[PDB]
Amino acid sequence: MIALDGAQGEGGGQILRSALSLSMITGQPFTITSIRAGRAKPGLLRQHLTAVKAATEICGATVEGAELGSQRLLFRPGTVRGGDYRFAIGSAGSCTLVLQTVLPALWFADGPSRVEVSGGTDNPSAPPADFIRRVLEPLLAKIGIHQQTTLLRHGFYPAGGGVVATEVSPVASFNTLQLGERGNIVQMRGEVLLAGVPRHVAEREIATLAGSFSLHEQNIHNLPRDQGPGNTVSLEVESENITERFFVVGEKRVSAEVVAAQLVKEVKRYLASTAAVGEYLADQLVLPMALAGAGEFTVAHPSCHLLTNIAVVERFLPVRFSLIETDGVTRVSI
Amino acid sequence: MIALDGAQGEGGGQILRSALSLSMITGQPFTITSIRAGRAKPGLLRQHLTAVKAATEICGATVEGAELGSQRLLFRPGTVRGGDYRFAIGSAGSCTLVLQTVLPALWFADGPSRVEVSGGTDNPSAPPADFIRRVLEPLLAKIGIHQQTTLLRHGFYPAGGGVVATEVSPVASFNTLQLGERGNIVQMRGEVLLAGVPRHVAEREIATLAGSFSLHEQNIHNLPRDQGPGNTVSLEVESENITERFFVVGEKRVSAEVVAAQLVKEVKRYLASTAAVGEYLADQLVLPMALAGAGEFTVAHPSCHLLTNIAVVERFLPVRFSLIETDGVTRVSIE
Ligand SMILES: OSC[C@@H](O)[C@H](O)CS
Repeated sequence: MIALDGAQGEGGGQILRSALSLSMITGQPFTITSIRAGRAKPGLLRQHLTAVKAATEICGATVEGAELGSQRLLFRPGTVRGGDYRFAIGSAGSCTLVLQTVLPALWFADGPSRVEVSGGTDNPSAPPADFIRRVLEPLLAKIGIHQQTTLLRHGFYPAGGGVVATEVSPVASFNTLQLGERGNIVQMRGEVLLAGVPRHVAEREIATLAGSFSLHEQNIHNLPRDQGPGNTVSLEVESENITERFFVVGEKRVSAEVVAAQLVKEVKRYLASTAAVGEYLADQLVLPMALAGAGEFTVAHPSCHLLTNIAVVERFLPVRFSLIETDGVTRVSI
Repeated sequence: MIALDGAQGEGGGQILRSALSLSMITGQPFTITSIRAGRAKPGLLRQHLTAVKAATEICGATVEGAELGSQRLLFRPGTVRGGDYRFAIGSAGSCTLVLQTVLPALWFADGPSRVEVSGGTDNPSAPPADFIRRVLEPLLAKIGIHQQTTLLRHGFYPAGGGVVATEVSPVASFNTLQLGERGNIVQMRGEVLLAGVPRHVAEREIATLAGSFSLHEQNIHNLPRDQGPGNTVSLEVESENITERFFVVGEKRVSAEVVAAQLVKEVKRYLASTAAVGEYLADQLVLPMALAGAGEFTVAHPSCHLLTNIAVVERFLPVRFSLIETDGVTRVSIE
């Protein structure tokens, strides 16, 4: 029984989701207190409750404290099972966050699984569901993890409606991933996703990307208007050792040029370091690498989220992380 | 103009307080948006406003957005002035947070200064005002920074009422401070402060510390009932190369033994690693070494607070921190 203080690091939902995952994998139960204690609406909100129930269902846990506003939670996992799971988060609800809770555990399930989640997929506060398939999965495959995500329908905040489905197989063995240098840029590509939003908005965004970067491809993907309004712009940087993809989800009163220019600045900050992975992808490689007992990547700067994922992993798993930050590059390794 | 998002890293008052200090010292103005945006009560609160106000008063600043609830502030410092100031936070408000906002700028003031603040000195959520003289100041003195704090009266949470006074002289020259290893134990000293709490409670507390450590001294300090109720227990670990002091502020209905065991726990934690400084103290040396331009320390683990301080510092000052975390300890060095 691990006792977690939910007020470590940035002190929000990340602590809870990472522990839920690690509890399921390791079978170690846990209690967490001060869940989001300083936030406007403190304790477990409806989205956290959704994540806890999904976890509960895939491993038959026994739970105490799973109620709105609760600041305490006790989770005692059972055996992780395979099979066809369908969850509904709806609302703002990020698909991504349910998936990040349950996917790692399903890697240890007793058989293959399929996880369907309906809810938001594209929201300006966080990387879209599309980041799983396009950036995360190919690095999971090299670690020896079998996970294939399909966006079946986008749900653009504030609208829900999106549909994501991931197929997963139990891992046989973990490989050691070693990322240091990106390597030379092989190609960049820009894509605009549109649903119920005029075409010219994608032509302008694509032209702002094209003003700064040489693009191998300039794609405009139009979705059915029933999924809109929505606009997402992404830029892929395929280097010799890694493929990264950066995303800006467009907001209601923001213009095309401002959405695009935020994307351009994020890409130039990645290119300005020699680090192989961006901040957010760095947070997601922590667990799979912990799980393999070895591996490394470079990230520009350690972040609070990186520290917190590392701390929660180290409570459940006997691995230790080293962090050697020295020349505008931080090497993260087992 | 330096633009800061106040939602980075930890997302709270710390970012604001360090940018105030750094803007004053260097003369660089800044704006900060999304001040405390995720919090229960977001943006500028009373305590934050008291800190912007004291800062505006020591340097004659041009300020926009200094209001309750604002999530945006713009601050354009004038010349830091030496003089004698008095700030009242009252409430529970901690004197340390005002002090930590103006003292560093006063090291670059055009003459000596004296800061007096009134408000809370001893609260369960943070090291007492007493940490400044007992811990930090000897260290600032080796960095070439001359300041001396006095506890004139204690204000124990949830009451204010305490008074702290600091004297500062502008720095003439910075020095490189290098902390590696703690070195060997030299002595350990226990102390309990009481205000309107039976002496038996202090005795119990010293006797629990005495149960885990060899105490070279064991003082008990009774304050007038005036300043209570309150009870602060502390334990100093003087090693050859560094001295630390860890404190607990006893909470309303919490046993003597439970107060003291919390304190034994933080001390054994610090002694479970070979780092020279605990997390809190490492957070305090970032700015002063950045200003000297060179320096290093070891801390067991990097925390969010430490990262936040280093990133605000590197936005204003032409320095870069390196973090080498390897065998249970992190070396933090500035270049
Ligand atoms: O834990 S010691 C007790 C003393 O500090 C008072 O009860 C504070 S309100």
